[PDB]
Amino acid sequence: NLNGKTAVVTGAASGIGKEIALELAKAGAAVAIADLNQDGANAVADEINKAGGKAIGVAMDVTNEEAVNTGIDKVAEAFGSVDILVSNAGIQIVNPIENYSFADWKKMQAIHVDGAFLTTKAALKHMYKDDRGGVVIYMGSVHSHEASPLKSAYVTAKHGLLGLARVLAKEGAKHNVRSHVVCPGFVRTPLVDKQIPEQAEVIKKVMLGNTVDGVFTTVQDVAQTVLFLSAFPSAALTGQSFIVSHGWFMQ
Amino acid sequence: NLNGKTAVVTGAASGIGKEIALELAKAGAAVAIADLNQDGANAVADEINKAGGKAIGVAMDVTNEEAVNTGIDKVAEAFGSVDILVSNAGIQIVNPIENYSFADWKKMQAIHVDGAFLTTKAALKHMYKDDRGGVVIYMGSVHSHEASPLKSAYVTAKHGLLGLARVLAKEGAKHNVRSHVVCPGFVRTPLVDKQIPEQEEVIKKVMLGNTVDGVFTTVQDVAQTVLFLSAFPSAALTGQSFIVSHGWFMQ
Amino acid sequence: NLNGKTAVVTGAASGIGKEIALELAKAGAAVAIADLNQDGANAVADEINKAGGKAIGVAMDVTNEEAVNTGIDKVAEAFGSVDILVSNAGIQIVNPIENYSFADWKKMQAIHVDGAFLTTKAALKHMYKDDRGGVVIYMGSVHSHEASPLKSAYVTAKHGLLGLARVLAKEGAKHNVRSHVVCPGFVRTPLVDKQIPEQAKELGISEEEVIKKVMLGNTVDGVFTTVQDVAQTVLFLSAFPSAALTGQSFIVSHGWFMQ
Amino acid sequence: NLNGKTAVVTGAASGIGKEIALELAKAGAAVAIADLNQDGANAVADEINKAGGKAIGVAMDVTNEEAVNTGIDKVAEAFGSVDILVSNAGIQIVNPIENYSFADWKKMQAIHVDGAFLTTKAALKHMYKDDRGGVVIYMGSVHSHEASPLKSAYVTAKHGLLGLARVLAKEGAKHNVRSHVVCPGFVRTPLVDKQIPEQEEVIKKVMLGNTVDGVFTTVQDVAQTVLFLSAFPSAALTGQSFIVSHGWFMQ
Ligand SMILES: NC(=O)c1ccc[n+]([C@@H]2O[C@H](COP(=O)([O-])OP(=O)(O)OC[C@H]3O[C@@H](n4cnc5c(N)ncnc54)[C@H](O)[C@@H]3O)[C@@H](O)[C@H]2O)c1
Ligand SMILES: NC(=O)c1ccc[n+]([C@@H]2O[C@H](COP(=O)([O-])OP(=O)(O)OC[C@H]3O[C@@H](n4cnc5c(N)ncnc54)[C@H](O)[C@@H]3O)[C@@H](O)[C@H]2O)c1
Ligand SMILES: NC(=O)c1ccc[n+]([C@@H]2O[C@H](COP(=O)([O-])OP(=O)(O)OC[C@H]3O[C@@H](n4cnc5c(N)ncnc54)[C@H](O)[C@@H]3O)[C@@H](O)[C@H]2O)c1
Ligand SMILES: NC(=O)c1ccc[n+]([C@@H]2O[C@H](COP(=O)([O-])OP(=O)(O)OC[C@H]3O[C@@H](n4cnc5c(N)ncnc54)[C@H](O)[C@@H]3O)[C@@H](O)[C@H]2O)c1
Repeated sequence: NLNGKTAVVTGAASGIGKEIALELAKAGAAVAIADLNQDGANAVADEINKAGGKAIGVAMDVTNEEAVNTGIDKVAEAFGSVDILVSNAGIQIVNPIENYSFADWKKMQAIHVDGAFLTTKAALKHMYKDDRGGVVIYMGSVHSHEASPLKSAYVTAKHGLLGLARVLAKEGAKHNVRSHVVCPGFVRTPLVDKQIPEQAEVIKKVMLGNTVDGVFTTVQDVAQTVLFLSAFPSAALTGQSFIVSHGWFMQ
Repeated sequence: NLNGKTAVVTGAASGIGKEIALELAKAGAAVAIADLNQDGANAVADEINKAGGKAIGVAMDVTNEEAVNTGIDKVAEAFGSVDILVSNAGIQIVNPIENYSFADWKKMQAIHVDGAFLTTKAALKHMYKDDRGGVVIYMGSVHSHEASPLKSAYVTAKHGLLGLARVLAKEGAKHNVRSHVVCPGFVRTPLVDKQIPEQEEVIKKVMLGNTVDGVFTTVQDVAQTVLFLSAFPSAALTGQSFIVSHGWFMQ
Repeated sequence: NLNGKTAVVTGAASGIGKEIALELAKAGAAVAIADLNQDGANAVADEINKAGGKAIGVAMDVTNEEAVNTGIDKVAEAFGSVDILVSNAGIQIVNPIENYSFADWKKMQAIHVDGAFLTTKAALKHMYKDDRGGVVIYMGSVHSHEASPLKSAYVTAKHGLLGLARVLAKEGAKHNVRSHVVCPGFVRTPLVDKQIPEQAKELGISEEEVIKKVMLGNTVDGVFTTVQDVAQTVLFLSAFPSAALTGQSFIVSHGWFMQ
Repeated sequence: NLNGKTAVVTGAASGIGKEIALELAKAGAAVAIADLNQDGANAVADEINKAGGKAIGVAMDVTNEEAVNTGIDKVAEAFGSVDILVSNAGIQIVNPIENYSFADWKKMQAIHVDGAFLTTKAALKHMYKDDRGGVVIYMGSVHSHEASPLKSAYVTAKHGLLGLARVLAKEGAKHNVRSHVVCPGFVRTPLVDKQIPEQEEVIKKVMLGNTVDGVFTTVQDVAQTVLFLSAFPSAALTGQSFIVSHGWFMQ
């Protein structure tokens, strides 16, 4: 139960972030949907508010320090606190290393890694006040732990998020701030639903051959894990990553 | 919510297992407490039954194949299924390697490793029937992932449990069986009580000095994690270990 | 270079252990080949001696405490010390967990895990003497770190060896003893050259497809690990001038499982 | 035996990189000393040339794409190939996350992570030619695997390097290119030598308390591990990281 808590989810206009925001709101949290896509952010907030929850849409480029600061402070002013941060905005750009654009490389690191750093820095200024505390969750991937070809930038970024979370777990403990990384496997999306006919079988072998059961991870799987971490009564799980992938990479 | 589910918890006359049995029963599971200490198992069962739950005590030396098979079959006949196995019974025997008796070594592997193997094998015969499925949770340790001196036998066995669980995740998938390993940090139980005199200085420094916050893990921390895994709606977390240790070893 | 050092390699009558013994001896170590197969152990020792090295064969069941203690003390009396222990004897027995024989389970843990414990403890009695020191290497597997179906006993044992080695690294430090685990991918030993036509027939696919897709599908390059790959890693660990690598495992698998 | 091989070591005007360059040269490789500090790079090269080896100094800001491309092409021009890349240049900047400068954050990412990416990409243009092959080694840290407070930027970067190396191992294999990450523990440097009297107690407790033996890692430890990887006869070790830390973090 998260009644009375406040959450900000970046990238929540779509996909995994959207489901996380809907389920945190369903659990009683007030939720700020932060996204580059301001229209989509407002659509999610207006869905939560029409269901009886409390939500705001926040226009936020997570690569832009001042926009991140302004958006996080806006959440704290609207809701009174920033108790849960889910750093989730992301994109994918594929190429082999020898033809990988350096501009693409930096954009990938800025969205995935700098966005996590910047939103964490802005949130901690609130969570640390009077040691109120907080939960900070980064959206990793099985690619935080394992590589695939053509994804050097993404894999590098998702690996780096583990390091940031592990430092935060150490620094944040004295202020009652916990850190975690959630690492989904392959989530079936509308784009995946178009590739399955295109690529062709593809499901169980090409896409999910590295799972134990050939089953896609769902946005519900991810959000339920986020809610469990967000509501956990102690700091016992701080610093840990959680692989939600149907057995693709086991630790 | 575990209404309609059946669970066997080995080692549940005491400590971590006892809390797991009580919390599983409060969630609506019928619970079999299986323990070398049959009187203690009966006492936990009586506590559950007096509170409105459903439980039985089972005599079970988990090193003894007949006792394991008889006990699991008893649960299945009493409750109709064996849906959740928590393999938790364990002891600690401390000595440097050069003074570690081979008798102690084998006893440690028999209780920790053979006990997990024997109880899993017996439970799978029930869980695999008509692919009913199941959840198998091994009680590991931060010592499944990291070593301490004087604990060669224990650390070896706790490391071995990860291997068994990861194989079960692969084998069990086609029968809807999941596997997990829970890895607590220090928890105040008789297993800890018996060590400290041999070794508040040992507690705050030697033990809790590995955590980020200086806090013992509680039996509630562990049981809440077991309940989360037990109720999870898909197999997305299968094969994974969960470190519940307040930041002692981060993966 | 290992001149003046003594090494004991268990399971070295054949395969990976045999190659480790030959390369340790070529580097200057006096090598004892400890194996259930006494003729095969004497054969490897004689191959070393004829090439100008120094070696003996030692009959040893690594599951038996008396045999291990007697054999290790024999090496110490023959060569003067026991500086390097390579715990390598193994066995594979496959079955799904729900039909895994407990007799076979106990045999798998006795050979892999008890063998490592017993030989380690016997060797420490010499290595700890006057804090002389030593290097203890366990032969693990990619299956020390990752699972495959039907191999519960093997995977559990190989995972456990990591734990033993990590404890030894902590306890052994004050006596100048280091520990490591070497983790090969698939190597073309006899038991494996048998697996390949057997798996081909059973899976109904070509032999090349068993190699490239089933056995080596998780490597980056489709290449078997060689006995030379493993032995050169053991040589490097054995001669390393400091304890900097103690407690670590080394995956020698052409990219199957990366840490 | 690296006779006839060519190597480039970034950051090799000083410290770990310098010892690596000296030992690669002593093993018979031609060595380019790439460093921001051109004075120091020329000095190491001159040390090598006076001892009978072959070396060049290369002024190279590893954060700058043009400087990296021009520098690596100069090595291939001078020596005929680029067979070994050691990506080693680094810097450390400490601060808690909530006070951390984004300017420092970006500098840390640029040197540690962008430098690895840019030097790798430039080297592959040469190593992939006719599948000649190559060895690419990133200098990580125990902080590639484990966190310390105040080092968020550094720990994040060093964790990210594992991801990049793991992708390179998969992509490079078809071209005979291997990747590794070498992870030194605490290396005693002149700066360390003036902190011990500032703080044989600070050594074994504050600095080396997390080692098993209280021994500093040496530059020789690191360079010997680099030489072993550089001469390995097969790709068997590709994608792996090597912890050279006297037991601080065990995998
Ligand atoms: N989909 C999967 O299979 C999968 C698997 C593992 C991990 N992940 C991770 O989960 C997270 C969410 O992924 P998704 O699949 O739901 O993606 P998505 O494309 O559905 O949603 C991504 C959202 O991020 C927003 N965004 C992009 N750049 C932004 C920026 N600069 N500032 C703010 N918002 C920005 C987009 O506008 C969009 O709303 C990502 O971090 C992704 O790497 C996804
Ligand atoms: N307490 C901790 O700090 C800690 C930390 C991490 C992991 N663990 C693990 O948690 C598990 C539970 O330990 P605990 O701390 O609750 O200890 P505990 O001593 O309170 O309970 C252990 C129980 O196991 C039973 N048992 C012992 N040998 C048995 C056998 N042969 N067959 C059946 N039952 C047997 C005992 O009778 C007892 O009821 C163990 O596996 C332990 O290794 C404990
Ligand atoms: N072959 C592979 O593909 C592979 C891959 C990774 C790891 N490994 C491991 O490497 C090691 C060697 O592998 P391998 O295939 O060369 O051989 P192996 O595992 O089949 O071992 C056979 C050898 O061990 C000896 N041996 C068996 N039981 C013994 C006992 N009780 N006491 C003493 N010696 C005994 C036999 O006489 C024989 O010489 C084993 O630990 C194995 O698990 C093998
Ligand atoms: N010293 C340790 O205890 C330790 C431990 C683990 C890892 N490491 C890593 O080892 C590597 C070497 O570190 P060190 O301790 O030898 O440090 P150092 O200070 O002795 O050497 C750093 C070198 O990098 C160069 N450099 C810095 N910025 C550069 C840039 N933009 N372009 C090119 N060259 C640049 C400097 O000119 C210098 O020669 C680093 O990656 C460091 O993170 C060091």
